[PDB]
Amino acid sequence: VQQITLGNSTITTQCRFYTLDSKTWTTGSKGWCWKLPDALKDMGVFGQNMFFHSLGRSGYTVHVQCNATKFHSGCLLVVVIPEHQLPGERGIDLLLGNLLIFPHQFINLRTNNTATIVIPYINSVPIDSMNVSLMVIPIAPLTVSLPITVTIAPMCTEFSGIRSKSIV
Amino acid sequence: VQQITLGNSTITTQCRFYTLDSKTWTTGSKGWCWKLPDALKDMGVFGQNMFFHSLGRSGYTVHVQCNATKFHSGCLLVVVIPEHQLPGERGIDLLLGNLLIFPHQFINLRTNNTATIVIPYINSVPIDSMNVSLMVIPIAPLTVSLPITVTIAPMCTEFSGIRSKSIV
Amino acid sequence: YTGPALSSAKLILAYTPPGARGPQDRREAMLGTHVVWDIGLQSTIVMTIPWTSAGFLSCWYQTSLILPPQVYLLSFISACPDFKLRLMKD
Amino acid sequence: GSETDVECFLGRAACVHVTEIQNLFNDWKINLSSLVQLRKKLELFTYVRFDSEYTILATASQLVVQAMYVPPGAPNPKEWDDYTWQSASNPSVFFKVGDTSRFSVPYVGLASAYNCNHMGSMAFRIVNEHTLVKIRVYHRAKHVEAWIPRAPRAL
Amino acid sequence: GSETDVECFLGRAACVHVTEIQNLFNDWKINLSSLVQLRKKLELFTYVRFDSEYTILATASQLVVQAMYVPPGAPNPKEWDDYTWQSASNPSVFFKVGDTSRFSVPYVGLASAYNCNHMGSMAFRIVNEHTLVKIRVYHRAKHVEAWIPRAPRAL
Repeated sequence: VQQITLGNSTITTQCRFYTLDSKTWTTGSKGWCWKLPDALKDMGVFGQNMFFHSLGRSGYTVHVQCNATKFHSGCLLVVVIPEHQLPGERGIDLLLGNLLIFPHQFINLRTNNTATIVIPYINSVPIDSMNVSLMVIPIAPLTVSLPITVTIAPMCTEFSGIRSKSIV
Repeated sequence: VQQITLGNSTITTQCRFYTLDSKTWTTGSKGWCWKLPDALKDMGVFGQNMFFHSLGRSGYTVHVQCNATKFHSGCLLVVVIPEHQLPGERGIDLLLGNLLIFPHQFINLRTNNTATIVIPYINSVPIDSMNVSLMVIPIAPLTVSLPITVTIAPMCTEFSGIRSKSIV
Repeated sequence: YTGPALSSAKLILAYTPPGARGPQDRREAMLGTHVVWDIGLQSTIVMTIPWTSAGFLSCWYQTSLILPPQVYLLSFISACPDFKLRLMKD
Repeated sequence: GSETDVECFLGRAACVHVTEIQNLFNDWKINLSSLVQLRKKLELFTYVRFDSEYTILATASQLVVQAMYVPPGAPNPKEWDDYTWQSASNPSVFFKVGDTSRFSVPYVGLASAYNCNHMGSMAFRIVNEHTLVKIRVYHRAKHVEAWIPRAPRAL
Repeated sequence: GSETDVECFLGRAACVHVTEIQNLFNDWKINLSSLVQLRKKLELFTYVRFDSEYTILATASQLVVQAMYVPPGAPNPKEWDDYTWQSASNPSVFFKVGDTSRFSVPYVGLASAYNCNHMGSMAFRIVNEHTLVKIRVYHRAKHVEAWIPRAPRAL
């Protein structure tokens, strides 16, 4: 219904949930950018498996929710770019019209306050050393700041068999 | 046959094998003593689970093997005492006739060089905070030093469900 | 092993997978992939390295050599039938 | 609507490299990023898998040409009396000056597609011993497969 | 795994002999031991049986070329006005300078395979009477059969 529980975590919105630090959307902010899995390199048990195993493979489900009242205006564009080119769990605090080609889900405070994106593993090799970058851009400015919460759930994750192989 | 492989480990004798430091049986040594699981508190992945989980429960299989030629004399008594009373992976370098009441397996260099003891979980409670002590006593003195290797395999091990429970 | 038949020791043959750093202690070696090998009991030990496309491989003394009243190991290499060879060179 | 197919849109012969030899040699590391009219159409896809057809045109001004292909990870020639030219492993084509040669390298990569990536290199010499020749190589992408459309580059 | 086959590993065209004629002649006794990159791969087998394909390339510098094959046990030409050149028994090919000829000698031996062995000889002349031509012969081993793997040579 509205209480998705995954592993030892529980979230309310409409394999565990890692909630990154809540960002403050002020009227002059350009947006934010989080490379994956780099945003989870320090994130408990995932950060340990990611460092310990030489190669890995993971999908992600990103829930971006902006807790606010029904009085605020403005809209954010949450877009995931595969293989973005020229930070940790703190992200990168910051043509645009063409970014809609990439999987996206506009949040518009007038109508919506949540966006959910299921990201599959996208690479030119089946397994790789631990790739995609999530960006949150405020398009229409905020008229009354408002908190932005990013929740990443890595799912369907596999890692290499080496260091666990017996030589007999 | 003679190559028991358990997990990422392989041993030759006649869930993983933890081989403690090899002790030198000189002609004047009184023996050694290793409390379990205290001998494994610093032993990789077991030491991590043992510290991380508040309560636990484990059985053990101890293989004591003394690599030597067919020219040496003497015999060791390998005995496991449940709840022994008045160290780490280094053990405690040290009436006796009655110790045969406890599960034991004399190694006698004339005939044998290996002893295997399967220890079940023995306690007055079904689960407990991480109990038994293995002792190796040279009874007949060694006549020509000889190395003593202790290998502990914790098996049928369970740990508490707390810290992994969802509150929903 | 080529030493005399009465000699004995326990040698640990540890495999470190590709991407990791080689061990600098018997504990590091024993904690990772490894085969404890009693030289007296078995003259020959055959390992099979996992699939690779390189890793490190080392051997450590668990017990000192019990020489009867220097000796040598001979090491051999080959490839399993799953080994491929793709592009020609000069 | 056959002109919107990716074999029609990307699979057409353009001039990728133009060099000049003397009677000594020139080697070009294959990079389709050098031609901005082919790179602008190819860099709107992340990954792309394609075989290739190289048609080399040689013209003289004031003879035989040895255009040798070099597989990825193999050394390039450094002089005009090197041993790489005589080496059997690296393919080569010997054609007269004024006409054109044509060969077809298969998809040479390490990953299942190129990400806009070692395609190899071509080395060119004129074999006669003891005139300036202009070499134009035309590349055509074959059996193309594309997989993630990107935003087109504006700058 | 087609590149580990012995027709793929040994059966590829390399430059085995390079000579120069004048407008007089040159004869080369066929020996694939002259090219150390082909000998290093061929001398890891004791016995080897293979037919052959010779592709001769002639280039001029400052015309017709008579590249005549000579079967094992037959005399070689000693001048440029000898009778061996006019002899019917020994095969020959007449091609213009600048392009290339191609022929295919069968397995010519006395034993059932060569042991790394009389392959014969090729003689080269230019036919015009009253310029320096460079001849490059490329040999390709065909239908190869190998039979005793040896230790590879280190020195």
